Amino acid sequence: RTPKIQVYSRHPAENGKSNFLNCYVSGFHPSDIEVDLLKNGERIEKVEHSDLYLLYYTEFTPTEKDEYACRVNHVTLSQPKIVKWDRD
Amino acid sequence: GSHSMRYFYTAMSRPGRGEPRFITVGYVDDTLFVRFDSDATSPRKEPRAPWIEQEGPEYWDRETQISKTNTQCYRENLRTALRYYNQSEAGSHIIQRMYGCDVGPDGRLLRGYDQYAYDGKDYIALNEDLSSWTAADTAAQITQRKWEAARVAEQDRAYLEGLCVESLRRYLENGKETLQRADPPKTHVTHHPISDHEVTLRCWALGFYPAEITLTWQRDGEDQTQDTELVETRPAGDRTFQKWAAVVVPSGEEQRYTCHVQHEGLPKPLTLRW
Amino acid sequence: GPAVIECWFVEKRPGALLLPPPRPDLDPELYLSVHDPAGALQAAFRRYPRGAPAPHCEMSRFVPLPASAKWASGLTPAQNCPRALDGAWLMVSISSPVLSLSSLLRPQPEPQQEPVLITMATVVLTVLTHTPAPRVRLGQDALLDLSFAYMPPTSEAASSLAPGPPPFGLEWRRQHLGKGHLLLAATPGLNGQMPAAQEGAVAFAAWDDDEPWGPWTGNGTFWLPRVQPFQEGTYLATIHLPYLQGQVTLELAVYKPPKVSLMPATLARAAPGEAPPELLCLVSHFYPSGGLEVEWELRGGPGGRSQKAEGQRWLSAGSVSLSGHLQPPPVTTEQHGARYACRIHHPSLPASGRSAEVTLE
Repeated sequence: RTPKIQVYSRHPAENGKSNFLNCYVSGFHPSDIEVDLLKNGERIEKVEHSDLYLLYYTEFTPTEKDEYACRVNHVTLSQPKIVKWDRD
Repeated sequence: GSHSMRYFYTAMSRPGRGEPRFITVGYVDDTLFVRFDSDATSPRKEPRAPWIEQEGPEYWDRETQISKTNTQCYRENLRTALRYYNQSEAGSHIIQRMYGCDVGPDGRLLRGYDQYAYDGKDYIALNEDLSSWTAADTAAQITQRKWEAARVAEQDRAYLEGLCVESLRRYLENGKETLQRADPPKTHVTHHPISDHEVTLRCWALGFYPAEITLTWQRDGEDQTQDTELVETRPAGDRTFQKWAAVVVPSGEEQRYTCHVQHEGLPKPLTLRW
Repeated sequence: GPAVIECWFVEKRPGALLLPPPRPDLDPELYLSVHDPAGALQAAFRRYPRGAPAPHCEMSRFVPLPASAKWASGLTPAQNCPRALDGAWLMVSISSPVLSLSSLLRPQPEPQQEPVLITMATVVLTVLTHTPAPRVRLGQDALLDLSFAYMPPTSEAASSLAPGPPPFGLEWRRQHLGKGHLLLAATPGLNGQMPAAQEGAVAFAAWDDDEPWGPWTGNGTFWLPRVQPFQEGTYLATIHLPYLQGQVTLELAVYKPPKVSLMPATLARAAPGEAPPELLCLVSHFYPSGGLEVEWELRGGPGGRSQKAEGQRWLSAGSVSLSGHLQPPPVTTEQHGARYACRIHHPSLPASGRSAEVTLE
């Protein structure tokens, strides 16, 4: 099973203010999966997971040139998968 | 009521990150009463539900040793699969298994599920009469010939004729606050944006335990399947089986379409619009 | 069909079947020249696409295991193995998108051959289907092909007070992916209790003739009534004889094409020097979510139909009815009444995937 990975927000994103960045991964086995986040290609800290597949989330301040991404590494993935930042 | 008890195994190869991982859980009703993980500091059958915690320690330690025995045996099974499946050790392929007992309203056994699955595709299964097998293709045919010269069918038949019945009745005694084990789904509807002019609507049904559930859509009273996405029953990963059916429809006709669930956990083919 | 059929052996070991060139390294007990009294295997690989790529072959051994079904009591009214069924038993299973084969053989102890070093076998049970993957239309009955052949024991004839072709059984186990059950199980020619009929399906299963001592070929074509995509998937067809049984696999899928939706479809003006509104792109059924490609293109200016569009885009990924979004940039003096296009590549769709458009001003 390959995971479904939707990278969205909590509110319509604007430039200059803060918002949520939420990587929703679901539908696969096992429970442990290497789900990380990138800022400009660099592995960020602060990435949440749900309680006892489900939503991962964090907060940020979207800007103009800065770029985020969600890195996913599941055992079916021979190599990780980089889901790009998406606002609209 | 018609009850069911399920144990779930899941083996997988993971080269470069160690050895093939193995995971096991146990479900009565929608209640997870025991977990397991080979990637644990102490891969013990751990307590989860506040009613299984009163069982004899012999059960716990025996099931934990059974978990490790199945870890070894299904690592060997992953090996023998990878050997004559024309696949590489640089990749990783997952195998899963679900086995348990289904009983009627009086606790009398209906039958026993014991089905595998390989890389999402189904593998092999045991029939209701417990005297035949159902395979998928040439290699699953090899495994069916192996276990047809080895009667796992009659094994599980005489097993559920003694062990699963006692265990399920004892677990019913551990919690009489629910008489629902053959899980009906837990449903809702997702909206997906096509802006002001149209919408995508998905009727989701998750949480349940079986797999054969006839999910249909009806316009007014007309069955319209040409525009619907009825993807296969994909579990969640926490052993709460899921499914949904969607449509990109214009912003208007969505009301004419109604979701329909045929299942035996649900007392009837219920109509849905959430 | 092809001249030789190379094959593997486990329960790996390479081997071959011949329906000869020198083969010294292959085990003389693993290279088989097949004898065919009934011509089923021979004239069935004759009416076979010769030159087709290597199908899926597998060889193994077998011992006459009676059917565990209690209704099968009647074909085996005595728990003794026949005398003419001694020696070795080989079972060969072949699969291809044209025909599926399951054959039983009884070779010889010594592979010594005076001409060229090769081995002789003989087919006692042949099973061949020419419908390995039907595709029936929703709301119509389904027919399935399945032929077999049983050669009598060439020796045992001076003791059988009941000569002629004995009865046989046909069993189709079917459908309900995520579970399993049995649809057909009948041994025509025996006054015995037959099981019930699920859904009401039957099969034409009998002999083609009634010649008493020669070989025998039999028909066993399955027939299901009005089908429904809740029966799609896989099924298994087995032919049974006293102590003997041979099974093959069949698959079935249904076809339903998708339709498009692209909003905003038609709009009004958008003053020059202004970014057009949030445009969207959605698809109906496409599953799962691996290998999906998303493209956003400006179609209404210079640069052909393959430009990295300006402005902001939006992709994403128990499946997906994806909703791609797009915020185009302000317009220039070259994109009056222009258009924007979105392209989705998914393995289930054609190599072009699915395109949608949105008109601007």
